[PDB]
This record gives sequence, C-alpha cells and structure tokens, in this order.
Amino acid sequence: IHPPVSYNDTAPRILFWAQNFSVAYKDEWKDLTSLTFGVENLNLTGSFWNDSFAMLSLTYEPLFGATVTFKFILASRFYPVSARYWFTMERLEIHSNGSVAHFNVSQVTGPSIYSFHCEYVSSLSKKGSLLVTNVPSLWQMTLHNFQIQAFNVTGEQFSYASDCAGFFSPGIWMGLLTTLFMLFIFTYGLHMILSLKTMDRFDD
Amino acid sequence: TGLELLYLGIFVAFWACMIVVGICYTIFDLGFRFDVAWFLTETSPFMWSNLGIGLAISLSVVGAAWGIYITGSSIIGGGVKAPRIKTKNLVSIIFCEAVAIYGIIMAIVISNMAEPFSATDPKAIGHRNYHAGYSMFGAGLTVGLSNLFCGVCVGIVGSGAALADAQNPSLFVKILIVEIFGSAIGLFGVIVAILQTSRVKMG
Amino acid sequence: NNPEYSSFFGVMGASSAMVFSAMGAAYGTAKSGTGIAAMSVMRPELIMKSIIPVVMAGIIAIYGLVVAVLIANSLTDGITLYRSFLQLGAGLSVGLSGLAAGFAIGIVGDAGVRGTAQQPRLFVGMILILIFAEVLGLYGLIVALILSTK
Amino acid sequence: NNPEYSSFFGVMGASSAMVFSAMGAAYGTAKSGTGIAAMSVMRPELIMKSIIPVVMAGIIAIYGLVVAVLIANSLTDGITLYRSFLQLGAGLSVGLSGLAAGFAIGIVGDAGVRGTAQQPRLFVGMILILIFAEVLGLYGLIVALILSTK
Amino acid sequence: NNPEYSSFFGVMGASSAMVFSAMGAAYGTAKSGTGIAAMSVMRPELIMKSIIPVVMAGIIAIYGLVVAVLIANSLTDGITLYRSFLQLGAGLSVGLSGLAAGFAIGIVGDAGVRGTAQQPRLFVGMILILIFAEVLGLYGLIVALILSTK
Amino acid sequence: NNPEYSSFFGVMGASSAMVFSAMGAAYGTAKSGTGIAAMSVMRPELIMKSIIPVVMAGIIAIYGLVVAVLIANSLTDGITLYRSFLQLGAGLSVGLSGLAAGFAIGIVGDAGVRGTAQQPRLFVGMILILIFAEVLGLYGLIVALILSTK
Amino acid sequence: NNPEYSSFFGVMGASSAMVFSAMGAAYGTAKSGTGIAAMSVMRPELIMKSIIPVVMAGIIAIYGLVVAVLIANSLTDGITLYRSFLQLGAGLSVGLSGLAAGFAIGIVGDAGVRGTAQQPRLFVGMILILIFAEVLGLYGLIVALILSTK
Amino acid sequence: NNPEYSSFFGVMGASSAMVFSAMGAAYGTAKSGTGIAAMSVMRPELIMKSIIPVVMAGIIAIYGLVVAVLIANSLTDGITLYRSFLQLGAGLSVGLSGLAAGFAIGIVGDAGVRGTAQQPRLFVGMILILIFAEVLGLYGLIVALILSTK
Amino acid sequence: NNPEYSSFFGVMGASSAMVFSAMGAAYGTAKSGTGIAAMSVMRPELIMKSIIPVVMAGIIAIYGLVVAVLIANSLTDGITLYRSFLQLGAGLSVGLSGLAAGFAIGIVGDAGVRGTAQQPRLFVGMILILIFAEVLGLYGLIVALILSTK
Amino acid sequence: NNPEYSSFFGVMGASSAMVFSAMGAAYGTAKSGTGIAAMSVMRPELIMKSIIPVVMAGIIAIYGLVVAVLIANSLTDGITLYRSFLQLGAGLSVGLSGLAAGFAIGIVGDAGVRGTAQQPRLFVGMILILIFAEVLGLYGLIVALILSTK
Amino acid sequence: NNPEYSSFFGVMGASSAMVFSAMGAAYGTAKSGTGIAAMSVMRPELIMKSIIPVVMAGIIAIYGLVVAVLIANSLTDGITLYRSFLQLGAGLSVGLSGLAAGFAIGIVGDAGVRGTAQQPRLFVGMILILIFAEVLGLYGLIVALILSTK
Amino acid sequence: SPYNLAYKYNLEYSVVFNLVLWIMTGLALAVIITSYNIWNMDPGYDSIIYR
Repeated sequence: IHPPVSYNDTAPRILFWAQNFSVAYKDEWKDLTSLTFGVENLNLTGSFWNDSFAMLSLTYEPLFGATVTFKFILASRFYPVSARYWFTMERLEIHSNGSVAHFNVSQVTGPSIYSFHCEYVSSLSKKGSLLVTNVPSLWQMTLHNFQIQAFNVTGEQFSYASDCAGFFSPGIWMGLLTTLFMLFIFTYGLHMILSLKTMDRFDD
Repeated sequence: TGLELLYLGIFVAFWACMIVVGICYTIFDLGFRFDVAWFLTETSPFMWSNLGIGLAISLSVVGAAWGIYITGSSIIGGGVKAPRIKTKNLVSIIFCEAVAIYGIIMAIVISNMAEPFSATDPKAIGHRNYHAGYSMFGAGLTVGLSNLFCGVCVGIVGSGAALADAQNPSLFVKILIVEIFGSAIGLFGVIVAILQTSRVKMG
Repeated sequence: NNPEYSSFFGVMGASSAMVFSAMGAAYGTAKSGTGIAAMSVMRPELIMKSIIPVVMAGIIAIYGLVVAVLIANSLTDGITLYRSFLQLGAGLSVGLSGLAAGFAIGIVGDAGVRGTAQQPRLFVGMILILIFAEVLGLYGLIVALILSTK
Repeated sequence: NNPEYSSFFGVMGASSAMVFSAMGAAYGTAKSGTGIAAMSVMRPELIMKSIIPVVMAGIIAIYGLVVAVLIANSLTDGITLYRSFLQLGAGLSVGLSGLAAGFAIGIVGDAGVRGTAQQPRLFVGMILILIFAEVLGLYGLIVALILSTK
Repeated sequence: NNPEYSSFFGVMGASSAMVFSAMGAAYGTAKSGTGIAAMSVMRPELIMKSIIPVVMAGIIAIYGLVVAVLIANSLTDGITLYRSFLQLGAGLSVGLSGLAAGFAIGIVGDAGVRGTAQQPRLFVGMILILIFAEVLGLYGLIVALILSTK
Repeated sequence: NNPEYSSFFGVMGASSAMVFSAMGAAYGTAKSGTGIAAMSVMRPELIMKSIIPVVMAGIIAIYGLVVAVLIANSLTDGITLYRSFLQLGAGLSVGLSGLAAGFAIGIVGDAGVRGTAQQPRLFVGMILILIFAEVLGLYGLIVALILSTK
Repeated sequence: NNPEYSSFFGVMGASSAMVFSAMGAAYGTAKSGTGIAAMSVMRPELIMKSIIPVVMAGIIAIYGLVVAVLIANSLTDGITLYRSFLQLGAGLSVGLSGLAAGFAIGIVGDAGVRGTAQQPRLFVGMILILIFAEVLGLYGLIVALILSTK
Repeated sequence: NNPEYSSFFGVMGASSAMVFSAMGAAYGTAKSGTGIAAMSVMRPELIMKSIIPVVMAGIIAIYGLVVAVLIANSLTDGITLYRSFLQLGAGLSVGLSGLAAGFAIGIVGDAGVRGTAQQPRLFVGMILILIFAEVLGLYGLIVALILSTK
Repeated sequence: NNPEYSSFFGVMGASSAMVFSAMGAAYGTAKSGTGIAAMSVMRPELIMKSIIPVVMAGIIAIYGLVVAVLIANSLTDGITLYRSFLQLGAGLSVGLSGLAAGFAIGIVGDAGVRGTAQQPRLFVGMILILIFAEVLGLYGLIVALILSTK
Repeated sequence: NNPEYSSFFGVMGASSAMVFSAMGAAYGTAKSGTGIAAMSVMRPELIMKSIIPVVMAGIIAIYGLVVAVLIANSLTDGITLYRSFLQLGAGLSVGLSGLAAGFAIGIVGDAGVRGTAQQPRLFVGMILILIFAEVLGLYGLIVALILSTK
Repeated sequence: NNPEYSSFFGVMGASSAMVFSAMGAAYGTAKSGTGIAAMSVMRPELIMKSIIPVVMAGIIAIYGLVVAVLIANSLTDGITLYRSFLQLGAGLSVGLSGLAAGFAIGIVGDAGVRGTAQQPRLFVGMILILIFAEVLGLYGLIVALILSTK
Repeated sequence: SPYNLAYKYNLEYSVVFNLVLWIMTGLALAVIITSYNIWNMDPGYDSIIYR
C-alpha cells in the first residue's frame, strides 16, 4: 500500500493519495506514482497551508527532461445555506520551464470533516473529464482512485471519504423526472385502455 | 380493484423507501448528500420550463376533455327523449373548450420567455435564469392543474344542467350560472400563472 | 447574496395556493351544482336560494387567488430562503385548507340542497353548517397571510 | 450560526397545524352535515340541537389556527434549528390530532344524528361521546403549546 | 460542448407524441367501434354516418404522428439541451392532449352513435361535440409545432 | 459536540406519542359511538352504561399525552442523540400500541354494545374483553416510560 | 469518443419494439379469438371471414419485429449514445403504439364479430374501423423507421 | 469508538417488540370480541369460557412487553452495533411472531366461539387449536431472548 | 481488462428468457387446460384434438429455453458489456413476447375449446387463431437469436 | 476486515426464519381452525381427528425456530460477511418456504376438513395432501441447515 | 483479487431457488388439494388417481431444492463475482419457472380433478396437460444447471 | 486499512446503480403483475360446482 503525501506543520494538515498519478505534455504520458507516493525525498518547495486555503506544491526534476512543479489548490468556506465549512479543490496549476497552465477542477468538493475521493480526476472523457479546460492545452493529467483531504486532518490517516457521484447524477435526475412523468401519463392512458369494455347482448 | 392495488403498492413502497433513505442518510451522518440545493441547481432551467409549458396545455386539455364528454354523454342520453337539449346546452362544451383556451393562452405567453444562456456553470447561468425556469414551471403547473380541476367541474355541472333541461327547458337558463363559477377557477389559474410569469427573463 | 434555487419553494407556494384551492372550489362547485340540478328538476323555485354553496366554493377559489397573488407579487430572484419557505407554507396552508373547505362545501352543498328539496326548513341549518365549512378557507387564509407577510 | 434552510421545518409545522386540522374539521363537518340533512326531512325541529358536531369540528379548526399563528409569530430569519423542530412537532401534533378528532366527530356526528332522530333521548349522551372525540384535538393542542413554548 | 445525454429528451418527445396519440386514438376507436357494433343490429344502414368519431380518433393519431415526425427530423447528435427540451415539451404536450382528445372522442362516440340510433336528430349534435374534442387535439398540435420550430 | 439533527428524533417521538394515540382513540370512539347510536333506537336506557368503550378510547390518548409530555419536557438543543432515540422509541411504542389498542377498543366497543343490547348479561363479558384491549395502551406506556427514563 | 454502457437504451428499444407489439398483438388476438369462438358456435360459415382482426394483430407484432431487427442489426460495441437513444425511441414508439392498436383491434374485433353474428352488414363497417385501428401500427412504424435512421 | 447511530436500531427493537405484539393482541382481541358478542345472545352462559382467546391475545402483548423491557433495560449510549442489530432482530422476532399469533388467535377465537354455541363439544377443540396459535408468540419470545442476551 | 458486473445483464437475460416464457406457457396451459376439462364432460372424443393450445404453450416454453441456453452458453467473466446487454434484450424479447403469445394461447384455446364443445366444426378456425398466437413467440425468438448470435 | 454492520444480515436471517415461519404457521392455523369450527357443528365426532393441519402448522413454526436458533447461536460481532449472508439466505430459505407451506397447509386444512365432514373417507387422502404441504417446510429447512453451516 | 459484498447474489440464488419453488409447489398443492377435497364427496374412488397434481407439485419443490443445495455446495468465501451472479440467475430461473409450473399444475389439477368427477376419460387429458405444465419446472432446472456450472 | 482509504466506488457507479435498480424493478413488477394475474385468474368451471 502506497503511503500518502502529507504536508506537516506541527501536525499533518494535508493528506493526498492515489492508485496512480500520471501526466502528459504534447500528449506524451509519464508515470509519477513511484516518483511521488512513499518517496521521503519528494521535493515540496513552496507547499503551504492555512485554515481558509491550501496549496499542495509537488516538485520533480526529470519530467520532460526538466524541473516541473504542480500546485493542487483548495479552499475552505463557511456557507450560510447549509451552515457547514465546506471545501473544494477549485483548480490545479502546472508551472513549467517558463509558463503556467491550469485546470478548473470544480467537482472535488465536500464538508471539511470528510475527505473526497474519485475513481478518476482527468481531462479525458473516458475518465469523466473533471479537469475542465476553457482553452486548448498541451498538458494532461490523470489521478486513479484519487483521495484528498486538506482541512480538519487528524493523524497520518484520512477521515471518512465522500464519493464524487456514486449514487445519482444530473443527467440521471433529469432523465428520471421526464421518465417518471411520462410513465405516470402512460399509467393514466393505460388505465383508461384497460377500462375498455364490450356488450354481452344485442337488440331484437 | 386489483389494478388500483398494484399502483397503490408502488405508491406506498415509494414513500416507505424514501422514509428508509431519509433516516439512513440522517443517522449515518451522510445527510450532507441529497441537499436539495444541487438537485434544484444541476437540473436545467429549460427542463422545468418545458414541462411547465407542456403541463399548461395538456392538463388544461385533460380538464376540458373530461369536461366535454361528461356533459356530452348527458346531452346525448337526455337528447333521445328531449332533442331540444343539444343546441343550447352545448355552451357547457364551449366553457370546457374555454378551459382549454386558458391553457393555450397561458402556454403561448410562457413560450415566448425562454432563450439560450451559452453557459453551464450554475454561477454563469445566474439567478435570473433559474428563477425564470422555476417561475415558468410554476405558472404552467398552476394554470394546468387549475384548469384540469376547472374543466372537470364544468363538465359535471353542465351534465346536470343538460339532464335538468330534459325534464323542463326553463331549468337550463337558471342552472347555467354554475358553469361560470366553474369556469372562473380556470381564469384564476390563468391570473396566478400570469403573475408567476410576470417577472421572468432568460439568457 | 441568497442561493440561486431559493425562489423555487415560493413559486411552489403560489402554485399550491391556487391549485389546491381550485381543486377545492371545483369539487365544491361540482358536488353543489350536481345537488342543485338534481333538486331543481323537482323544485324549480329553490335554485335562487340553493345557489349559495356554489358561491361559497367560489370564495375558496378567491382565498387561493388572493394568497397566490400576494406571493406572486412578492417573488424575486433575490429572495432569502426564509421568505421563500414562508411563501411555500402559506401557499400550502391556504391551498390545502382551502381544499378541505371545498370538500366540506361540496358534501354539504349537495346533501343540504337534496334535503331542502324535501323540507324547506333545512335551509337555515344548511347555511349554518356551510358557514362552518367556508370558514376553514378563511383560517387557511389567516395563516397564509401571517406567514407570507412575515 | 444556524442553517438558512432550517426554518423549513417550523414552517411545515405552521402549515401542518392548519392543514391537517382543516382536513379534520372539514371531514367532521361534511359527515355531520350530510347526517343533519338526511335527518331533517323527518325531524326539522332537531336541527338547532343536532348542529353541535359541526360546531365541535369548528373547534378543531381553531386548535389548528392557534398553533399555526403561534409558530408563525415565533419564526425568525436565522431561527435556531432546535426551535424549528419544536415548531414542526407542535404543528404535526395538533394538526394530526385534530385530524383524528375530525374523523371521530365525523363518524359520531353522522351516526348520532340518525340515532337522535330515531330516539331523542340519545342527544344528551351523544354530547358526552362528542366531547370525548373533540378533546383529542385539545390534547394535541396541549402538546403543541408545550413544544412551541418549551 | 453539449452533453452526450442531450438528444435523449427530444427522442422521448418523438416517442411520446406518437405513443400517447396512438393510445388516445386507439381508445377513441375502441369505444366508437364497440358502439357501432351494438348500434348496427337495429340500424345497419346508419354505420357510414356513425363512423365519424372513428376517423376523428385516427386524426388524433395523425396529430401525434405530425409532431413525432417533425421532432424526429429535428434531432441530431450535437443538439443543445434547449432544442432537446423544446422537442420533449412538444412531445408531452401533443401526447397527453392526444390521450385526452382521443378519450373524449371515444366516449362521445359510444354515446352519440347510440343516441342517433334511437333519435336521428342527435347526429349533428354528436358531430359538434366531437369537433370540440378535436380542437383540444389541435391545441396540443399547435403548441407542439411552435416549440418544435422554436 | 452532539449532532444538529439529534433533537429531530426526540420531537418526532413526542409527536408520534400523541398522533398515533389520538388516531387509536379516535377510531375507538368512532366505532363505539356508531354502535351506541344504532342501539339506542330500541334502548333509551342502556346509553349511560354503553359509553364505557368511548372512555377507554379516551385514556389511550391520555397515555399518549403522558409520554408526549415526558418527552417534550426532556428535549433540549444539546440532547445526546441516544436520549433522542430513546424518546423516539418511547413515542412510537406508546403511540402505535395505543393505535392497536384503539382498534381493539373500537371493534369490541361496537360489537359488545350491540350484543349487550340483544342480551344485557353480555355487559360483564364486554367489560373483561375491553380490559384486554385497553391494557395494550398500558403496555405501550410501561415500555415508553422505561425508554424515556433509561 | 463514446461512453461505456451505451448499447443499453438502443437494445431496450429493440426488445420493447418486439415485446410491446407482441403484447398488443396478444390482447388483440385474445379478445378477437374469444369473440370469434362465441360467434362461430351460432355461425360457422363466418369463421374464415372473421379471422382478419387476428391477422391485423399479427401485423402489429410484425411491425415490432421489423423495427427490432433493424435496431438489432445496427447495434455495435461502443456505439454512440445518439444512435442508442434513436433506437430506444424508435422501439418504444412502435412497441407502445402497437399496444394501442392491439387494444383497439381486440375491442373492435370482439364487439364487431359478436355484433356481426346478429347482423352481417356490420362486417364492412367493422373492417373499416379496424383499418382505422391497425394504421396506428403503421404510424408508430413510420416514426420508428425515421428515428432509427437519423 | 462505536458509531453514535447504533442506539437507533436498539430502540427500534424495543419498539417493534411492543408495537407489533400490541397489533397482534389487538387483532386477536377485536376478532374474539366480535365473536363473543355475536355468540352471547344465543348462549349467554358461554361468556366465561369464551373469554379465553382474549386472554391468549393478552399473553401475546405480554411476550412483546417481556422482550421490550429486556431490550430497554440493556441499552446504553456506547452500545456496540452488533448488540443493536441483535436487539432489532429480537424486537422484530417476537413482535411479528406475536402479530402472526394474533392473526391465528383472532381467526380461531372468532370462528371457534361462534361454533361453540352451536355445538359445546367444540370448546376443547378450540382450546387445542389455540395452543398451537399462542405458541407462535412463545417461539418469537424464545428467539428474541436467545438473540438479545447474546 | 473489461469491467466488473459484466455478466449480470446477460444472466438476467438467460433467466428472463426462461421465466417469462414459462409464465406465458403456464398461463397458456392453465387457462386452456381448464377449458379442456370443462369441454371433456360434454364431448368424450375431442380431448386429444383440444390439446393443441397446451402443446403450443409448451412450444413457448421451449422458445424460452432455446434462447436461455444460447445466452447461458455464451456467458463468461471477461464478456464485453455490449453482448451482456444484448443478451438481456434477447432474453426479454423472447421472454415477454412469449408471455404475450402464451397469454393469447390461453384465452383463444379456452374460448375455442368451449366453442368446440357446442359446435365441433370450430376446430379448424381455432387452429388458425392458435397459429397467429404461437407466432408471437417465434417473432420474439427471431429478435432474441439476433441479439444473442451477434 | 469485516464492516461493523456485518452481523446485520445474519440477524435478519434469524428474524426471517422465525417471522415468516410464524406467519406461515398462523395462516395455516387460521384457515384450518375456521374449517374445523364450521364443520364441527355438523360432525362433532371428528374434532380430535380434524386437528392435524394445525399440528403441521406447528411443525412449520418449529422448523423456523430451529433455523432461527441455529443462526442466533452461530451469530457473533466478529462474523465474516460470507457466513452472515449465508445465514440471511438460510433464514429466508426456511422462512419463506415455511410461509409457502403455511399457505398450503391452510387451504388444504380448510377444504380437507369440509370434505371430510361430508365424507369420512376423505380423511386418508387429506392427510397425504397435507404431507405434500408440510414437506415444503422440510425442504426449506434442509437448505437452511446447509447454508447456516458452510 | 475478488471483492466482498459479492457472495450475496449466489446466496440470494440459493434462497430463491428453494423459495419460489416452494411457492410454486404451494399454489400447486393448495389449488389441487381444494379440488380433490371437493371432488371426493361424491367420488371417493377417484382420490388415489386425483392425487397426481399434488405429487407433481412436489417435483417443483425437489427441483428448487436440488438447485438451492447445488448452489450452497458451490458457494465459498471470496467467490468470483461472475459465479455469484450465475448462481443468482440459476436460482431465480428454476425458482420462478417452478412458480409458473406451480400455478399451472394447481389450476389444471383443480379444474381437471373437478371435471373428472363427471368424466372419467378426462384423466388422460389431465395427465397430458400436467406433463405440459410440469415440464416448465424441468426447463427451469435445465438452464439453472447450465448456469450453476458455467 | 492503514490510511482510511475510501470504499473505491467506480465512475458511473450511479449509472450502474440506476440500471440495476430500474431493471430489477421492471423485472420484479413484470413478474409480480404476471404472478398476481395467474394467481387471481378465474377458471370458470361452475358447471361442475353445481353437480
């Protein structure tokens, strides 16, 4: 079992884990998993945390022949609606040899007491396309069995994990409201049809 | 009996299962899920709207259709011994169709309002578009169901009037007043649906 | 600012205020007009007295309408969840209490007119018991005003 | 501090307090009024006495109103969730207990009117049985007042 | 851009238009034909006058066919949810209206054929009532053409 | 510390303790009264002895009141959740046992009165039979007290 | 790119096209065959003349078969959801329309054949009315052929 | 530490033990009461023998109580989820086994009593039949103790 | 390589191919069998002619087996979801079309056989109707063979 | 490692083994008792002989009890899900098979006694028919014993 | 490698195989047994022939037992999910097919035995029809053996 | 597990969940309704019940 990445300040404040972590540039993929998880030598230069905000900086020397850095970027906010401190990973950033690229992660969210997990966080549609891009990109990312927590951590273990979209989805709900509505009409129609009758007699 | 019991079973089972789920996600602390917020937000406002428009027509048409045959059946059945009924008592059908008219009026008015957002993020969609989709659903539902009930009532009372005429012609003119009190309910449905519609804009 | 979906409950309020009241007034009017028609064939003179249950059913449709108007002219995209729920509660309270009043108006507006066809003395009694139906619409209205204006 | 959604339950309480009481008072009225009409043809003189069940059904509508008003006047834009639940419970507990008394006054009122018509001695005993119906609404009011004020 | 699920709603629209109209027209036909069967024993000459509700029910199936074909020709892979929900709404609108219109035609036919058989004067009265039942079908068609071209 | 929803199960206990008990007592009253009314036609004298089932229906609503009050007086925002589930268990256990009692009191309180009208000697039997109905509510109360006070 | 699970809706189309058309054909056949059997005891010469409703019912099942085979030959591993929904809508449309046509065929076949037993002149009318029934299968088939080829 | 929801299933145990046993005891008493009352008129001397099925229906409620008490006395906030499911099991086991016994006892304790007045030799047979009913409650108790104590 | 749950849909297909065909054949056999039992008392000779409905109900069960076995022989752990869903569609296609066939067979075989009791000449007509019922299973089979051989 | 709730399915097995077996034995007893009661009036000589279906209803309850106890004694907090599910399957396997036997025993226990009182020779064949009912419980028990172990 | 939450489906197979077969055998037994009992009053000599449908109901229960025990012997901790679903499908397939056969046997056994009271020749037709009913259970077993060993 | 890792639900588990539920529902309803029909069907053998 791979040990998580952990960011520590007196105690662990951010915990991050995956079954795979991989990236591409110019669509050429590389595997970072064994270069990242359980690597005590992993460079975390510029990693930072606050109760409102988290920046898990990950740094690597050989990728695409150069030094490469990632920021996984998160916030905690109280919402009066629910009256909880929710959290989200709103975005990722890639800092290159001389430029920056980013992904509008969005769906990674939950209450701050729970970690989040997903089978895939990726740009690819076969893997859900959670890494939303408003511009064309030479970069790509995929996390497999992604799991994260960045607030209310306790010990070198996650708290309980909220799923991404396990039991229902938007298209499913809209589909069902339509389907159940037309199935109600079908029942009404069919009830009248099953109520059809014929005579047992005729006039003289 | 049996075909109702099969449906009743599904109906009770549905609510029983919701009670089980409601307890389950509460007691397991998973009650942060199924927050009505995401359901009422990730659903497209156009879905709510178009259901609204289609309800406004179709429920009015159902109310009117029941309206029609309920009185018509009596017009015909009394008409065998009292052929005079048909020409005058047909005004009940006209009021049942007026309930359908109230439908098509409100539906066409609602149908002018919707336009594309060019957006998919709830914040880029913004409050006006959600409020419109809901208000349009509400309006179309309001007129639709109000008319549904209105038309059935008009059909019922108009049948009564037709069978009164079959015994004495003078009864029709007197009794006919109740068809107004029926029809007014459909107009009230329209009035509310206009007001629910009155602030909407989309895109 | 307030959440985007906030206004949905208040929209369902205005609709429930009207729709359930329509169901009530329609049922009341149907049962009443049925009772009138069936009476009238025997006692043509009694219609102008016997119409009253239909008028009372219309007053339930008015109770729905008034609350629905008040909600509809109060609704906005900016509405706080609290006032949105109040509008829902009001709409259900008048709409469903109105439906209940319509059920009672319909039952008595029938049975009472049929009785009156046989025995004119019933008329005073029928009005008294019918007032104790229509007033539930007024109690629905009272709660709906109190909630929706809070 | 409190959840903005949280006034929903107290509002459903205010609604429920009226609505289920109204469904009760309506059913009780409706059943009794049918009975009165079907009795009156034989015994018109009994109307002014045999009306009582309808009046008691009216009391249930009042018990609803009391709690509905009380909850509504107790609501606030940021209400404590615990207070919102207390109000929900008050609302159901009067509302449905009033439904139960409405059923009881209905059945007893209809049957007891026919009984009185066929034996006038019943009327004095019927009142006791009707109080034993109507008090269920009052016990529901007692709890609903307790919860709302606790 | 547009979701891969997007076209599904307009598909269900085209289905519902044809299906619920076929259901309404079938019921209309079934009732009317049952009436013809009974009538023809006494009035065998009257069949080709009395068949009107049967063709009218077939025309309600055609109203759904028109909308269904129009939606079906209007579908595509890359369709916006906007056009997809317009087409869904059209489908449901004509569909449930086609049930309703076809049902009224059936019941009015089952009556009107038998009424005409005993009283020839009713024949035009039946046809007028059926024309109103067909106009309800037109309202479902008209909205559905409007939304399908929007 | 304690969960926000914790009091919800407590108050639903208190409500349930009343509501189901009122439904029980209502049914018990309604059935018995119908029988009493029917019997009194040929029995102007038995009325005062015949009311006994109705009173036994009334105490079921009071058993509900006991628990409903006990729970209500032991609610607080800070409630330990375990206390709330104890209170839920109490309120259901009296509430639904009182419902069951009310069903038995109703059927007995009809049939026993009818039998007593046919044969006065049944009275003692009906007393004993009715005790074995009303004791259900008492058993509901016993456990509901153990639970609420645990 | 296409998602996983994508063939489901399209093959539900294929199955539904066959299945619901066969159910329509079955009801059509069952009621028709009943009416034929009862008629034929009095009129054996009409046996072969009266099979036509059963033939039309078989044709409804064949319309389902046609669409079902056309979908079944066009389904592929990793198909687009667009074609899968088109195939769903096509198969639902013919299948569920075939139910409607089946009920009309069954009802008009039963009533028509037993009326024809009493009066031979009904046979012409019955067949025309059954054309107005059976054509609903063609209308469903038309929409289904259109949808499955977009 | 143990999950704080775990006491919920434990109280559902105690409640189910009581509630369902009361539902059984109610239906056993209600049917028996109808039986005894309907029977009494022809053979009034039989009441003191004929009460016995009611006593057995009472015993079913006692079996529920014994479990519901033992569960309630064993609960704690810290309760291990294992024990809580055992208690749910015990509660359903006795409670629904009591309900089953009450259905038997009701049907037997009606029909057997109505037989017994026509033929007194049946009485010993009715007792023997009822032993095989009341024992179901005992089997429920046996399992419920075996679960809740381990 | 391929996902988990792979076989589940195809397994439900195999079961469905059997079960729904067996339900169809059971209804067919049952209903027609009762008509044979009834007929045999009036017509000692016709028993061995009248079995053909029941033979064809057996054929519907065989059609179900044919597909169910073909699906079952085609299942594996690594199966593509494509064939698994096709096999579901196949098993439903034969199973429910065979249900339709067997339902029709039951009715037409009963009515035909009771008709042959009164008039033996009906047998040729019954066979033709039975062929038009049985072939619904063949159509379901055709689609199912495509949706399992593809 | 196992989930905290692992023992849930196992205890629900134990419950089901008792509950559905009790329902089985109840229905079996109820129908048998009514049968005995109805016939014993005419044929009191048969009463001791007539009990047998009730005895077999007891046997079903015992088969339930055996599995329930075997599960309950096999059940513990530390149970693996494999053994837990096996015990669920066991508990259902006997429980519903016993319910099936209880339906069977009940119907045959009524009809068999009714015939036997008119014709004493039925008593031999009746018992054989009941053996073929009771064995259903035994088959369910056989499976349940196996699944309860490994 | 293999997940847990997985042996559940094969276990549900084992249960369902027995249970639905027991239900099949139960309806088969209960219907036929009522027929035998009624028949025997006038024709006791026919009992030893007329038992056969009840014996055939045993065969369904044996088929269910065989598959259930076969699945039970095939289950293991951490079973491959593919096999778990196959065992579900087998158990449903035999069980529900045995139910279908059960109903058919019960209906044809009843009507057959009754008719045989008037017509001894019906025994031949009855055995053929019973073979055509029972073979559905055999077909269910065949596919269930295939699935249980795939 | 040593780090409290998640339950490992798949992407589109909600699709799978709904497919299993609605198909098991449609299967069960078709079985239940057909079973209820054949259970409550009338054999109409009255000519023997009278003799």
